[PDB]
Amino acid sequence: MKSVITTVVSAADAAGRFPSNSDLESIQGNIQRSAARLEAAEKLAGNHEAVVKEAGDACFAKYAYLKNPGEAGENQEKINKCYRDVDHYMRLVNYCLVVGGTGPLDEWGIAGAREVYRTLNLPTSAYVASIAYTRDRLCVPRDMSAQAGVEFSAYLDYLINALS
Amino acid sequence: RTAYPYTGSGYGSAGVPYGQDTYGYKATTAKSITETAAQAGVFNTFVKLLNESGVEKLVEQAGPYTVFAPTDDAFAALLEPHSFNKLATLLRPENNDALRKVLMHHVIPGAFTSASLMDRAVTVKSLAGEPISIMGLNKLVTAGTAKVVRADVPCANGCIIHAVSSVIIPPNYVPVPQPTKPVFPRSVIAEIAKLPTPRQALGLDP
Amino acid sequence: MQDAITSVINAADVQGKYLDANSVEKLRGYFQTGELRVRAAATIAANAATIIKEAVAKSLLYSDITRPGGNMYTTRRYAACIRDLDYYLRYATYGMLAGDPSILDERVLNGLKETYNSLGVPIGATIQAIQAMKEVTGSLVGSDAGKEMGLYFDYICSGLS
Amino acid sequence: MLDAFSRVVVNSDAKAAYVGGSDLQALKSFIADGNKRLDAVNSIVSNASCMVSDAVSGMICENPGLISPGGNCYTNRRMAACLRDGEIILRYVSYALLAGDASVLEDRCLNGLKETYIALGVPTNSSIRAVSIMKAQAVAFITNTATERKMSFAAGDCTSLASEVASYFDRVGAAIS
Amino acid sequence: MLDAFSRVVVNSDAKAAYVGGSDLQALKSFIADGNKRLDAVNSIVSNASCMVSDAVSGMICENPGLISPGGNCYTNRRMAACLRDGEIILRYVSYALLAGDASVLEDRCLNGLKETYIALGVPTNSSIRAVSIMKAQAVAFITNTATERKMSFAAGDCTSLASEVASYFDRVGAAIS
Amino acid sequence: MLDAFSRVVVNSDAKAAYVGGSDLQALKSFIADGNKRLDAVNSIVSNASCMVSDAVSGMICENPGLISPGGNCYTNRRMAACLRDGEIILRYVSYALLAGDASVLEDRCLNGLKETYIALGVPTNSSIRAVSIMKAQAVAFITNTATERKMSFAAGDCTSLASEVASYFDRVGAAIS
Amino acid sequence: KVVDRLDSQPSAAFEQTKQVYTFSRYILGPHRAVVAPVAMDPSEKEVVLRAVYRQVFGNAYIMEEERAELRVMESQFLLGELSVKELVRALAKSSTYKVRFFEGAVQYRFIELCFKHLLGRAPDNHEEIAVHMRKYQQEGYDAEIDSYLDAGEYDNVFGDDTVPFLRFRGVYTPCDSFNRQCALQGGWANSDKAMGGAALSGYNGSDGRQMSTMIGNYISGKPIPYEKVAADTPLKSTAPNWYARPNPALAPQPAYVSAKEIAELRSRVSKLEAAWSVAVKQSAAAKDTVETWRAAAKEMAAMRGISPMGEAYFGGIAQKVDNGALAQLGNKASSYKKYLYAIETDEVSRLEVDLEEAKGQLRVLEAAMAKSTPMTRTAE
Ligand SMILES: *C(=C)C1=C(C)[C@@H](Cc2[nH]c(/C=C3N=C(/C=C4\NC(=O)[C@H](C)[C@H]4CC)C(C)=C\3CCC(=O)O)c(CCC(=O)O)c2C)NC1=O
Ligand SMILES: *[C@@H](C)[C@H]1/C(=C/C2=NC(=C\c3[nH]c(C[C@H]4NC(=O)C(C=C)=C4C)c(C)c3CCC(=O)O)/C(CCC(=O)O)=C2C)NC(=O)[C@@H]1C
Ligand SMILES: *[C@@H](C)[C@H]1/C(=C/C2=NC(=C\c3[nH]c(C[C@H]4NC(=O)C(C=C)=C4C)c(C)c3CCC(=O)O)/C(CCC(=O)O)=C2C)NC(=O)[C@@H]1C
Ligand SMILES: *[C@@H](C)[C@H]1/C(=C/C2=NC(=C\c3[nH]c(C[C@H]4NC(=O)C(C=C)=C4C)c(C)c3CCC(=O)O)/C(CCC(=O)O)=C2C)NC(=O)[C@@H]1C
Ligand SMILES: *[C@H](C)[C@H]1/C(=C/C2=NC(=C\c3[nH]c(C[C@H]4NC(=O)C(C=C)=C4C)c(C)c3CCC(=O)O)/C(CCC(=O)O)=C2C)NC(=O)[C@@H]1C
Ligand SMILES: *[C@H](C)[C@H]1/C(=C/C2=NC(=C\c3[nH]c(C[C@H]4NC(=O)C(C=C)=C4C)c(C)c3CCC(=O)O)/C(CCC(=O)O)=C2C)NC(=O)[C@@H]1C
Ligand SMILES: *[C@H](C)[C@H]1/C(=C/C2=NC(=C\c3[nH]c(C[C@H]4NC(=O)C(C=C)=C4C)c(C)c3CCC(=O)O)/C(CCC(=O)O)=C2C)NC(=O)[C@@H]1C
Ligand SMILES: *[C@H](C)[C@H]1/C(=C/C2=NC(=C\c3[nH]c(C[C@H]4NC(=O)C(C=C)=C4C)c(C)c3CCC(=O)O)/C(CCC(=O)O)=C2C)NC(=O)[C@@H]1C
Ligand SMILES: C=CC1=C(C)[C@@H](Cc2[nH]c(/C=C3N=C(/C=C4\NC(=O)[C@H](C)[C@H]4CC)C(C)=C\3CCC(=O)O)c(CCC(=O)O)c2C)NC1=O
Ligand SMILES: C=CC1=C(C)[C@@H](Cc2[nH]c(/C=C3N=C(/C=C4\NC(=O)[C@H](C)[C@H]4CC)C(C)=C\3CCC(=O)O)c(CCC(=O)O)c2C)NC1=O
Ligand SMILES: C=CC1=C(C)[C@@H](Cc2[nH]c(/C=C3N=C(/C=C4\NC(=O)[C@H](C)[C@H]4CC)C(C)=C\3CCC(=O)O)c(CCC(=O)O)c2C)NC1=O
Ligand SMILES: C=CC1=C(C)[C@@H](Cc2[nH]c(/C=C3N=C(/C=C4\NC(=O)[C@H](C)[C@H]4CC)C(C)=C\3CCC(=O)O)c(CCC(=O)O)c2C)NC1=O
Ligand SMILES: C=CC1=C(C)[C@@H](Cc2[nH]c(/C=C3N=C(/C=C4\NC(=O)[C@H](C)[C@H]4CC)C(C)=C\3CCC(=O)O)c(CCC(=O)O)c2C)NC1=O
Ligand SMILES: CCC1=C(C)/C(=C/C2=NC(=C\c3[nH]c(/C=C4\NC(=O)[C@H](C)[C@H]4CC)c(C)c3CCC(=O)O)/C(CCC(=O)O)=C2C)NC1=O
Repeated sequence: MKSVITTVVSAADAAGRFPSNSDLESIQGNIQRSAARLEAAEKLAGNHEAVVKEAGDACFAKYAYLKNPGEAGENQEKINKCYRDVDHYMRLVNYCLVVGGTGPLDEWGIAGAREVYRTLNLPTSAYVASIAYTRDRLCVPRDMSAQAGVEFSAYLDYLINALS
Repeated sequence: RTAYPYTGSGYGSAGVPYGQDTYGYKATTAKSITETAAQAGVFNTFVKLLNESGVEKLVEQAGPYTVFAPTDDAFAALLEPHSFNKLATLLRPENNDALRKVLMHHVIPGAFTSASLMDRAVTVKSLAGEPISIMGLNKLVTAGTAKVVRADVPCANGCIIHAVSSVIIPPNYVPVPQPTKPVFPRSVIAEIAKLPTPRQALGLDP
Repeated sequence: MQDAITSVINAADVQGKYLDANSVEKLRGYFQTGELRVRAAATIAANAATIIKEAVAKSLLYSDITRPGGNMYTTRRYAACIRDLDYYLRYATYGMLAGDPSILDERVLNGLKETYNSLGVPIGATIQAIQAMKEVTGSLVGSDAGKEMGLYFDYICSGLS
Repeated sequence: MLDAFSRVVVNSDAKAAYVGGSDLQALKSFIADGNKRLDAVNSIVSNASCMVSDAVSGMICENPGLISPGGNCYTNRRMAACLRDGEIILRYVSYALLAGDASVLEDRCLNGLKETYIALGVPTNSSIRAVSIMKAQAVAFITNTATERKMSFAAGDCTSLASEVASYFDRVGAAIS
Repeated sequence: MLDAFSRVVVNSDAKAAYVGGSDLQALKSFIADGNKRLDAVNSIVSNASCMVSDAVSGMICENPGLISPGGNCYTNRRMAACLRDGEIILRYVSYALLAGDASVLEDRCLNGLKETYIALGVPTNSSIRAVSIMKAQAVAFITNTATERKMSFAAGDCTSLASEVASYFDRVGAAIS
Repeated sequence: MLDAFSRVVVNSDAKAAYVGGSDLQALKSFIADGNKRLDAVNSIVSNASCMVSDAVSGMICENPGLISPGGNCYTNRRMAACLRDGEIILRYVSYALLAGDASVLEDRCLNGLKETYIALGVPTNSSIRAVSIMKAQAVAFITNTATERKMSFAAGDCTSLASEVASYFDRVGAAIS
Repeated sequence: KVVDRLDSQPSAAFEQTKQVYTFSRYILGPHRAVVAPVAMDPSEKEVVLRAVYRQVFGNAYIMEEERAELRVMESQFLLGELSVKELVRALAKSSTYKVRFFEGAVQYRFIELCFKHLLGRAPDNHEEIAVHMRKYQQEGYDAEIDSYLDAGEYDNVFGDDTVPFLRFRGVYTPCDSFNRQCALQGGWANSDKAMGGAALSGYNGSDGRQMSTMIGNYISGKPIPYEKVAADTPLKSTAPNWYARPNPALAPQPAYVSAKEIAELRSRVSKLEAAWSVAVKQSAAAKDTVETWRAAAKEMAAMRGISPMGEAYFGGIAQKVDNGALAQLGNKASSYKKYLYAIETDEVSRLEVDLEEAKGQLRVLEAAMAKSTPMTRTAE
């Protein structure tokens, strides 16, 4: 993936050097910033089904044309496969907060998404109106801490920047 | 019309007897660790050592074990220059306690199968008392320095047997030294000639 | 069965020794976290019905398994389905209290893999249903209480595969 | 490649789960002992240049035909390459101790090592012992029981890190065995 | 290897302490010259990685149609495998010297070897040469009359051990001839 | 690649000996006859353009099924591509005659020529008549026993150099079979 | 239309990386494009120079005694008039390159190494190999290095400032040529001195034959065996570290196989793939119990609507109707979560997963049965 550890061992191994002193120093910053972003991953693990439900019908209230026959919401089977996709993107953000960097969202959630959304005619504005809704629902002392809400809303904006 | 039917008789059934033969609780066909190894004909050296060392008494217990018995080619691979230096003194008829600690390192408590070790690194403590590492990554199961060749052989008391390509040495294993003759101090004056005095300890003398 | 207290008494008695300093340290590790298990053990016993109802519907409810010809099709097969999941949840609660999974090997995993293979029960689906039962039970007792809880759910799934 | 934090992500992905209550607790104790891990990696990269000559020359004294004519460590270029592959193995085991997971050993250190030794003619019995001697050195430097060099640490035990680095020096000692 | 001699089990809960009812009279009487015997075997396993490497190289310069193109040792899969067979042939002979019988040599190495080479087209008349080269190194390394390596043994006599390993090598050079 | 002088180097190093007064008597006669080798090799290059048309057109009138449709030099492409290898066989024994050794011969010319001809399906008996017809003309030029064309030399024994290249065409036939 | 241009074409003006590299194995491992920037620090001129000696020498190890012949052309790069494509031209024309990969190599092995080193591309078909042989015989070694680099392919792929890398192109023009690349870059811990036998054939590591295997696969168009693509491979250096349920990894060939356990395994794959053909056909129409009533249950529920959420009093009590898109259909959170558990719950996917676990075990149990006469057997 792309973590703090994987970048300092792959830049070292490209050079041929042991773990140097600037390497172990960067892994200390993984120890300080840990409990902020391990506090937002646990808030997402125990409350995701209430987030995904509220983030999913924001997609269909905003664009109600999707439920027409012909579009990507024409029956109950495609609608379930819509809320499923929001729960995939929300689960990868929980995986990014646990790893430390944008490892899981790159290789599992972005790398090819520009292609599979063009052939299947899935509108991508409908994807980002679900992610931007959850970024704007974050009440930063109520939902989590203030530093967890930075780490949470960073990968939320990283994803909107990649789909838009 | 299906793929995986369900067993049972009467209404709401599929046509398959209970337990596939009307035997809900089947009897054990597998045999003990010591005799399932003697039957294969490749654990010849291993089982013979368990009987001569006395470790055979606990390999037959009901406790779920995970044995890593070495093939007869593994015991014949100890003729390497390096590994011979460590174990060549175990051939002496008086070093039986050292042989028991080297053998009991292969009996792991618990039933670790080759499929449960897939992409998992596990650390446990042998019946000798030392920690051992077991990890199967990329379908390459290795117990310490073993790299298992034959994955699974089910045995009597829910135990498992694996065949390894080498002999696993315990971590804190010190080879027992060769037998030596006792040496005594030739002269007693030369004993005193090597003891420092208080004057030498203070620096007032050479 | 032997709990964390009995397991250290066993290690000492086989040597003929009294309880030394290394033994008294393991005993304080159990007592210090003891009233946390008693609190988590009562929270799961109260939410046992919902921990199973949400794990089943999320995991194997509208699956081919409940359709005609699969396992758990008839009402008895369905009732034996949810009767097994409560067995695991009730025994994993016994292990978290005692702090030692010895009770799971004698009364749960006692040759349960052969019984499921003979009957034709899908082992792959039961392991994912127990896993689904770990994500709902963990959101109830928290992370610190879920650490010892999830330690035994993986013991059943690992001893089942 | 993976580390300890991403290894529990791909095992939670195999169950379509969120890394949640009891799955995060083992990672919060990976950072609670995260300074002993940095203190243990520093013991090995300090003495690394003398770790690979304490081991390679300790293999020559046990199997003395390696420097006999026709042997594998016979010329200077063959001896220079053995010390060059001696430290390249210790370099990857140090990444595995730093990352907390043996993915880098499987993905790129051992990816063809048994195949490339038989294709060259390296005796695989002796090259276990060059890796097996480095295991004795590294658990002496982590538990601070080297009999000719001591380093200054805080009080406590590093018994668990000494066994984990022992697990990487015989995953290499078994993937060419 | 560790079945070559006998041991005495002296502790209860063993069943060989009491109910063995039997002693290995031929393996307890075999430790009579066992100290001289272990020095003969250690003389070979300390020299083994040069004995096989000399003998396979000792016949290429004696039959240079082997690493000729089309010869049986030209490609890389076959050069390594001929090196593997000498390491195995020499290793079984050492076991027979240790246990004092040709049983493990006739069962685990020679039982089904003559047919295999003529099934693979392996030239045998150059293969009996490499054994008869390895036989001469074994009788020098046991009588300690080798040229460029000597060892420190107890003063005595190791004949009747060098003729015994002289029998195990033409036992190989006749079972496949 | 090697030569005749470096042949005794790798052999004496293999048993770790000084190249001394025994093994130098062959090389001292090799340098003394090496002047006749210098006006031996010059016969081959002066005729090598004409020699292949003298020796591959004897291959197509000893077996004229190859110029048929379906024959393996039918096309204008394949008649050139046999002339393309009509002389590369000569170019790497000219390298081996000037060097006194065939280490450069069987390392760029016969290093998988048998498997190339089987995978191509080149008829492997006409190829031996693409080497032996060169042989009856190459030593005819070396011994100055050509009928039509004569070259100026000085008299003396030249038959060991005609024989040393007659050994260098038998390596071709014994490999591509 | 998925891809729009291949990597054999130049990059378009509106992209940073190429499109075919974005979902390939390029993103997953060390075989990427290292570029030299405009103004280079002397510490980051080593990061470009260590990557050249990785590729162009193919993980050979240049000692410092033999890196001394390269200091003339190193310094001409460190100055900055030799671009990366001109440094590799002089490095191929060197002496330490011709000793390693030319002066003991069969002509097939030298071309397939030049295809691996100069291009990121195992040799594609046979007449491309033949035309590159047919310059060296006519023009010598010198102009033949200008064949690989002074054509359209090097400029479109690497330009003049990227170091060569093993390309994971996406689209392969034969699909066999993906196998050649994996058989030629065979391992992170490998090098062409080992794979070509150039250390064991010679004397003390020198004077080696650089002989090739897989020569016949060039002439006769024949696939590479799957073991040489899955056990010692760039796909293990660029391993995605997924959960894959048909795990592609080659298990070790076991000692102690027996023809009994091969016959039970060979039979049970015929029980599974016959069952798969009769279960795939059964599915897509009558698999679903609640599907024939869907049009009757969809015509019954289409009345009693409450626009200002909080209607449906049902007496005087209040009911909390929500108008979400999911819950209007009567669905829960477990309605979209069921798509994730269809691996140990579906009957069509359980068959196919259980089928390919068995042909995985059968492909390595059969190949271990390819061994012969002096084999010691077992009792399971
Ligand atoms: C080429 C044609 C050629 C050789 C290559 C070389 C090989 C060779 N060696 C012998 C005899 C011996 N070889 C021995 C081996 C070694 N001596 C050592 O000290 C090291 C450890 C080891 C080699 C690395 C020994 C001990 C002998 C016995 C003679 C002695 O006293 O040294 C032979 C056969 C001769 C015979 O069997 O009598 C060969 C072919 N010699 C070559 O001619
Ligand atoms: C609903 C709010 C969405 C919407 C979603 C649809 N997605 C459909 C198919 C689909 N989606 C993905 C990407 C998804 N799968 C993953 O595994 C991950 C990450 C791990 C993600 C983000 C894929 C790969 C596919 C195809 C396979 C599949 O069915 O899952 C889909 C079906 C379209 C069709 O069948 O034609 C829908 C309706 N549609 C919407 O309107 C908004 C954008
Ligand atoms: C086991 C290997 C040793 C041992 C290790 C301990 N180290 C402990 C604390 C510690 N070590 C460091 C330095 C480390 N952190 C970094 O960020 C860097 C470099 C960038 C390094 C080298 C620090 C900062 C600390 C914390 C205490 C401090 O120095 O302020 C430690 C204490 C326990 C704990 O901190 O959790 C132990 C036990 N000690 C041993 O006894 C063996 C030999
Ligand atoms: C049998 C193969 C031949 C034959 C060979 C002899 N050649 C003799 C002498 C000779 N050849 C050359 C020229 C040669 N040396 C060079 O450096 C170069 C090119 C630069 C060439 C072509 C020389 C210089 C000599 C030495 C005599 C001289 O010219 O001063 C020779 C004489 C015996 C001897 O040299 O020991 C013989 C027998 N002679 C034949 O008639 C058949 C064709
Ligand atoms: C034979 C090729 C030698 C030679 C050998 C003799 N060795 C004698 C005694 C001896 N050897 C050892 C080492 C051996 N015993 C072991 O237990 C192990 C491995 C653990 C090994 C390698 C020992 C310990 C002893 C005993 C010390 C002693 O008794 O002095 C020996 C004399 C006793 C006897 O013959 O049984 C001989 C003659 N001597 C030779 O001249 C050739 C070169
Ligand atoms: C030393 C402890 C050994 C020994 C080593 C030799 N290795 C030789 C060549 C060689 N070794 C490697 C291994 C290394 N490279 C890697 O990339 C990795 C993993 C990341 C490892 C472990 C490679 C690739 C090569 C080939 C070098 C090349 O292709 O240029 C070698 C011979 C070198 C030569 O012939 O010039 C030796 C002697 N030999 C020993 O006896 C001890 C046991
Ligand atoms: C070397 C000095 C010979 C020579 C040897 C070759 N043997 C080849 C394969 C092979 N050899 C054996 C017998 C060997 N294996 C054992 O397990 C035991 C003892 C129990 C012995 C003696 C077997 C079973 C095999 C097949 C297994 C395998 O190949 O891995 C071999 C390769 C054959 C080939 O590639 O066609 C060679 C080259 N060949 C020689 O030219 C010299 C005389
Ligand atoms: C889709 C209907 C399949 C499926 C396909 C996957 N293919 C993956 C990689 C891949 N695919 C091909 C086939 C294609 N590419 C070509 O260049 C040519 C011919 C010139 C063909 C037919 C190749 C060669 C490769 C490997 C090359 C590369 O990865 O760059 C792939 C990704 C696997 C991975 O990332 O490890 C998939 C998923 N998979 C399916 O499930 C359906 C059945
Ligand atoms: C993963 C992270 C995560 C979140 C951010 C929240 C997101 C979120 N917030 C609310 C729910 C709420 N959120 C707020 C907060 C606010 N309303 C305002 O007008 C203020 C601008 C703002 C304070 C910052 C309030 C007041 C409610 C209750 C009323 C409501 O639902 O709108 C709900 C409905 C269920 C609930 O009450 O929790 C959800 C899912 N939940 C999560 O699990
Ligand atoms: C034949 C020659 C020969 C050798 C060279 C040594 C080599 C050697 N050293 C150790 C064992 C060790 N080796 C070292 C290595 C070192 N100690 C340091 O502090 C330095 C940094 C570095 C020397 C450069 C260490 C630290 C230990 C652990 C014990 C200790 O020294 O405190 C071991 C394992 C234990 C054993 O088998 O005895 C071996 C084989 N022994 C030999 O028989
Ligand atoms: C498939 C395509 C194809 C071709 C294009 C031809 C081309 C061709 N011609 C000749 C061979 C020949 N070609 C000629 C031709 C000529 N001499 C003259 O005086 C004239 C100028 C000229 C034609 C009028 C002669 C005389 C030979 C005999 C020379 C020899 O065989 O050595 C050969 C050599 C093999 C052989 O002799 O059969 C080939 C390939 N044959 C083919 O199979
Ligand atoms: C480095 C070593 C080296 C060689 C020794 C030669 C030999 C050689 N020739 C061919 C290729 C060929 N070789 C022949 C040769 C013959 N056909 C016959 O009937 C005769 C027996 C024989 C010559 C008289 C022909 C006819 C082809 C062309 C095959 C074709 O075009 O289909 C090839 C395959 C490569 C290719 O086709 O481009 C090679 C390696 N070339 C080399 O590079
Ligand atoms: C089917 C058509 C056909 C042919 C063309 C000839 C070809 C031919 N010539 C020679 C035999 C020879 N061939 C040559 C070659 C040459 N002679 C020279 O003077 C030139 C330099 C060069 C031709 C350019 C030489 C030197 C000899 C030895 C006899 C001699 O010329 O003194 C031989 C072998 C032995 C022999 O038969 O004498 C053959 C097959 N034969 C045939 O059946
Ligand atoms: C206390 C420890 C303990 C356990 C665990 C246990 C299991 C057990 N499960 C059984 C059946 C069963 N088990 C299941 C289970 C499942 N169906 C699925 O789809 C899932 C994969 C899985 C879990 C929900 C089903 C459907 C049956 C009925 C089989 C039948 O009636 O033929 C039976 C047969 C007796 C009966 O019919 O009730 C036993 C004895 N017994 C024990 O004493």
